[PDB]
Amino acid sequence: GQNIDQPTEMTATEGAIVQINCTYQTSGFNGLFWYQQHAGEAPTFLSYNVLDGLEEKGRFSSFLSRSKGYSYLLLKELQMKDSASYLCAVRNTGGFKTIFGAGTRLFVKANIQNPDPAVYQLRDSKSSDKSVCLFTDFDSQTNVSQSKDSDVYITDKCVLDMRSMDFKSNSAVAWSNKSDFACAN
Amino acid sequence: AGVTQTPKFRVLKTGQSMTLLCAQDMNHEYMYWYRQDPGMGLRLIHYSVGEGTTAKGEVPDGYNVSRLKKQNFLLGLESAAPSQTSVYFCASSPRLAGDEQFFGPGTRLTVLEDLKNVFPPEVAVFEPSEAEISHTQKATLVCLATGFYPDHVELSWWVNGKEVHSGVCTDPQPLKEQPALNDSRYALSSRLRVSATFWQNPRNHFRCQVQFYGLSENDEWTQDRAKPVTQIVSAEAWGRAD
Amino acid sequence: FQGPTSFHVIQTSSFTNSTWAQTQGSGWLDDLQIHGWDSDSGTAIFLKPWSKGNFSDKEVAELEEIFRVYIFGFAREVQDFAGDFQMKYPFEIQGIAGCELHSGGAIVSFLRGALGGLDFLSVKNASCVPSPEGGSRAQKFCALIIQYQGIMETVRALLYETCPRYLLGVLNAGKADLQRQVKPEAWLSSGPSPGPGRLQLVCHVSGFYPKPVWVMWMRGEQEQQGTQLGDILPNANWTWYLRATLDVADGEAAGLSCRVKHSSLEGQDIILYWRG
Amino acid sequence: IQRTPKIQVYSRHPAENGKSNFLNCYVSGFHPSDIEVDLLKNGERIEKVEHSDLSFSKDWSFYLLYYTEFTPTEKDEYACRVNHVTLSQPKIVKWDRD
Ligand SMILES: CCCCCCCCCCCCCCCCCCC[C@@H](O)[C@@H](CCCCCCCCCCCCCC)C(=O)OC[C@H]1O[C@@H](O)[C@H](O)[C@@H](O)[C@@H]1O
Ligand SMILES: *[C@@H]1O[C@H](CO)[C@@H](O)[C@H](O)[C@H]1NC(C)=O
Ligand SMILES: *[C@@H]1O[C@H](CO)[C@@H](O)[C@H](O)[C@H]1NC(C)=O
Ligand SMILES: *[C@@H]1O[C@H](CO)[C@@H](O)[C@H](O)[C@H]1NC(C)=O
Ligand SMILES: [Cl-]
Ligand SMILES: [Cl-]
Ligand SMILES: [Cl-]
Ligand SMILES: [Cl-]
Ligand SMILES: [Cs+]
Ligand code: NA
Ligand code: NA
Repeated sequence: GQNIDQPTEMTATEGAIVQINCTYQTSGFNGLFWYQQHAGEAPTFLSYNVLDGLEEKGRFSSFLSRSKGYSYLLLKELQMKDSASYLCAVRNTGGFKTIFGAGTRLFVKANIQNPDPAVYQLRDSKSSDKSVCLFTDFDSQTNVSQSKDSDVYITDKCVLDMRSMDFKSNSAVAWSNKSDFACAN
Repeated sequence: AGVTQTPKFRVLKTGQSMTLLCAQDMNHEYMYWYRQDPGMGLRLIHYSVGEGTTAKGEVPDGYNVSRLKKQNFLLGLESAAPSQTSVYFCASSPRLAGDEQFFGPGTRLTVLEDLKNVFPPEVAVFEPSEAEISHTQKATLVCLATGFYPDHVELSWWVNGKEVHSGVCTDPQPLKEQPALNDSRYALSSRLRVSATFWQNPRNHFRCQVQFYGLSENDEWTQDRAKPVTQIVSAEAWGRAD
Repeated sequence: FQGPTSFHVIQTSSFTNSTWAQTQGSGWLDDLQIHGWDSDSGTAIFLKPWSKGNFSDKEVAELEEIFRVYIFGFAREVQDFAGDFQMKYPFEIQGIAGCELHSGGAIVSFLRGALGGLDFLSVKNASCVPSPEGGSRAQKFCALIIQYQGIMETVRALLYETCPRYLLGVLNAGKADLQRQVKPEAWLSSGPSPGPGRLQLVCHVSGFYPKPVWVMWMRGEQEQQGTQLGDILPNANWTWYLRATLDVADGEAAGLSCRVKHSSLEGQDIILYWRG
Repeated sequence: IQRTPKIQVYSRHPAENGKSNFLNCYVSGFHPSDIEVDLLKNGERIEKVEHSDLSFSKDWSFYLLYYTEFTPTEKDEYACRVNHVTLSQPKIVKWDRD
């Protein structure tokens, strides 16, 4: 197994079901593997399929079809922690060498039951006229204006989890290196 | 994590030499060395099926490998090139019933023509807005690491001398200050949400730590500014009831 | 077509004790050796120029690696599992795996394992089949290997995918030597007397290829049923030797001849009349 | 079960004094594989002797071929000495030139 094709990107809503499809071409099949890789950590083993078809473990399922040369990875009752790259691999005969696919970057959209968007100004602890802006508690959106001015920098949306309090909040940080700047822009 | 990788990050000059160490304490016979580039994906450099033997992968140029002990597989660059700028992952699996490749944390390598573009980060902690506390009854602290090159940082929040993970959100993709430029310095932000009453306590100490990886002691620096060595840049803040 | 119709690799793993183990490998075309195996380097020795036969050097290196990894791995795993399988040092493990081209076109693959001098296992449709001679140990072995599906996939891929296209390729690559016709060298001699007043009529036939031959003692057209045929003993440079004997009296010797029938003779057989 | 080896000595060409020939010693039907085989010239071991790689028959019984170039004479007698675990003392099979 050497030729592996799978989607580049996939976007899904939290709590839904996702299916990552993988089509392969072998000159000698020895097993199909699925690996999970977070940004920017190492690849984690997810499943192994040597025969057709379905294999289950937790919220994840993995099906193989050697006859029709394809495999799919099912993600039941999706969570925020599942937002990672999913590698489809095919092992060569026999054992040692494994060929990895390009991967599927899975983007999980947070589902907020209490979305109250607001912008807050955060002043520096030490100790001048330097300050940052914080857009928080919003849902999908995605970001009402991103990097408007040349000197204004706006970061990507970050999904917070207080764990002990069980609170999910989406936030973005904004700042300008040049003296006075309003949070409105 | 049962597979160790040394170092975690490394910056080199075009022509320098380095050696990556992969240690495993699982008594695994088969060991591998991979390199991850933007998809592309994982490309095998070299692999070892035993203590003595070693074999070439997809891209074995111009890498050297050695296996002297069943627990250690060493990758070696003898003359670094900007093409070898990649994230290196080593992996191990047993001779029987494996079926599973155990990967190391990874090594982010950056080969530059001249080490004069290297810069440490500038860290500052921003105290939460009283508007957020009066509304949500929760306070959010914001860490900000600016002007660092390359993207060799490790942002960590520390509350009362102990590392915290709950309510911590560090940017997965570090921002670029100059998107037009290639040798542009990077920017990174993190968030720490705590209860209003927790921030209200003036005895509670908050500190975000940024572990930067830069120049080595062996590397020469001939500039009128501090050597951008592997250091830690911190920023702290105390709580307040008003 | 004449000559060999099957390719197979043989393995002979000799286990002296829990620390010493020696493996002997070689590739064959029926009775003709075309490959050797250097256990020191873990590489193949190509005895004939066409031993690689239509296969790329990459695929040969790929195959050599699979054998290298297996030979060491198996020897080492047998030593670790020797206690559980109630093994008594010393012992010898034999293996034969290959494929054969039959009349009609079908290429049938095979794998057979042995412990001692008796049969142990066989692979039938990519599955471990234990032989009755192996007993409970073979039943325990096949029950364990079925759990390692990937090992059976490597066995399946090499037997049913790689071997058939290799066999076809090597039969064409070496047809100049395999389909070759060598005329036999035949001579008569007298052996030890089988009783007083009796002679030993010996008919030697040497240096013939292919292996199928026909040797008989004749009194004109009459086939003497007393013709004691020997074994087709091998020679170097890929040739064969056969000896056909006959116990007869001194008077019976006159009028007798030795008829030799071979594919290289092109109809006209070798008839050697007895002379005193 | 252990199997006892079958030794067969023969020549590639008919026995002719003065003319060069090849003496073969085909040791077969034995188990285990470990065996000591030597070609003899008037009792003494021949140094330059070529031998085939180890192989076995359908019944797993091993077979080996020991051969060397020789010039036969009426005075010289040739034999094949074989020693196996199934033999109390090494078996010597004299080459009958017929
Ligand atoms: C030019 C001439 C060329 C000729 C070409 C013709 C070739 C055709 C000839 C036929 C060749 C047949 C040889 C069969 C041997 C193949 C086995 C390779 C093993 C490596 O594969 C294997 C090496 C580990 C050694 C363990 C030995 C297990 C004993 C089982 C083998 C007996 C055979 C099964 C019979 C029931 C590996 O590395 O295991 C690692 C992993 O492999 C996965 O597959 C498995 O799922 C995991 O459990 C293992 O951990
Ligand atoms: C195993 O056999 C070999 C000789 O064939 C010998 O070198 C070695 O010492 C033996 N090992 C033990 C533990 O007896
Ligand atoms: C069994 O034997 C033959 C040849 O491969 C074939 O009819 C059949 O597909 C085989 N496979 C299975 C799973 O029975
Ligand atoms: C070798 O010969 C066979 C049959 O003619 C064919 O299937 C095969 O493609 C050839 N090449 C290789 C590399 O196997
Ligand atoms: Cl027993
Ligand atoms: Cl056949
Ligand atoms: Cl039994
Ligand atoms: Cl001589
Ligand atoms: Cs879970
Ligand atoms: Na914590
Ligand atoms: Na006879």
